[PDB]
Amino acid sequence: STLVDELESSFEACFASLVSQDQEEIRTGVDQCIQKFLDIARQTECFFLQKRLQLSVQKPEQVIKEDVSELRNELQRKDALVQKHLTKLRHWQQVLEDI
Amino acid sequence: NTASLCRIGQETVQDIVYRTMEIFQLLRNMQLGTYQDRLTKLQDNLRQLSVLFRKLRLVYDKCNENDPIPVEQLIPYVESEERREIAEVNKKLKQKNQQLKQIMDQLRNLIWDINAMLAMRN
Amino acid sequence: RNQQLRTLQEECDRKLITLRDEISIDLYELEEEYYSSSS
Amino acid sequence: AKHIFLRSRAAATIDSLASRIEDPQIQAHWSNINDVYESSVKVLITSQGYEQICK
Amino acid sequence: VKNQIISQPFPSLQLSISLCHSSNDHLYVLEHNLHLLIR
Repeated sequence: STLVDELESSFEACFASLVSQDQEEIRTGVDQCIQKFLDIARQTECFFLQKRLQLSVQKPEQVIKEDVSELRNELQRKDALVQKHLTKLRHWQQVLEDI
Repeated sequence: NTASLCRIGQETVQDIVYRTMEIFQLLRNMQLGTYQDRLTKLQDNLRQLSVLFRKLRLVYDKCNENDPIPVEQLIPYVESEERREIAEVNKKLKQKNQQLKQIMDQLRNLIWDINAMLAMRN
Repeated sequence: RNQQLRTLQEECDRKLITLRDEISIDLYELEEEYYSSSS
Repeated sequence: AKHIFLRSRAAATIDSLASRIEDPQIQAHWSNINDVYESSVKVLITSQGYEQICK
Repeated sequence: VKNQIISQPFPSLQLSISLCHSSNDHLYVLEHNLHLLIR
């Protein structure tokens, strides 16, 4: 709940080392902001691991929608290059009759 | 569909994280007319950072608009016509992969012909 | 007649070098196009 | 002749690897400059999704 | 035999070299290189 907020709370803490108005505070300040910030980020991954595994197992259709979505986008980019390749194939035609 | 939105949210979180390291990488290059270009660059970078912040807030609301069902249903315990389209196009894309495979094999024969040309050209 | 034909020899060598390089670029482009698909 | 035949045999092995095993992915690349006897080729068998990590 | 060098380098490989005397399947790279070898 509100996990962006404590995530973005550590954002301005990352500016605490940067903005203000003997080195040991700096090494700590740039550390514990970041280590909690990677803490606050990796759990969102596991939260996202939770949320789309929920969508993975509660319904099988959003799995196969995105499976079609990745292959169609592969289907275009496959077709995107082959007649590009063919037009390119037409390119070394006249490049080679120059002699 | 909503799983794609959760993937988009994850990738935008990665986008902000990469944005953070690229800001720290860019700002560390300057210490004390070359100064104007770096500050204009960082101003554009923080403008795009603010745009990315607001768009991740938008997609965070978009992914959080729909969740009732909680976690711990997710652990895998041991105890319609779109599928026809998937089954028919899987072997078509495999056949396309093989059709380009013979073509690139012919090009392999061509490049094994051409590498011996410069090998004993002199 | 020796250097006159050697100039054409080197011109054709440069032409085949450019064709080989351009071709090889096309081959690698096709390869990474196939790798762009999930295969 | 042995060099050409051995390159063809290596190509046959890598084509058997490609056709038989498409699971992680297969990549074969060859040096654009070659010797008359010895060559140098690059073979890559890396997983489908996260190749940039497993270096 | 008369113009036929039948060679068996490997136990599972054999090749024929022929003086095709027309008196008027094949690989060209070997003899094309051999011209430069004798040159």
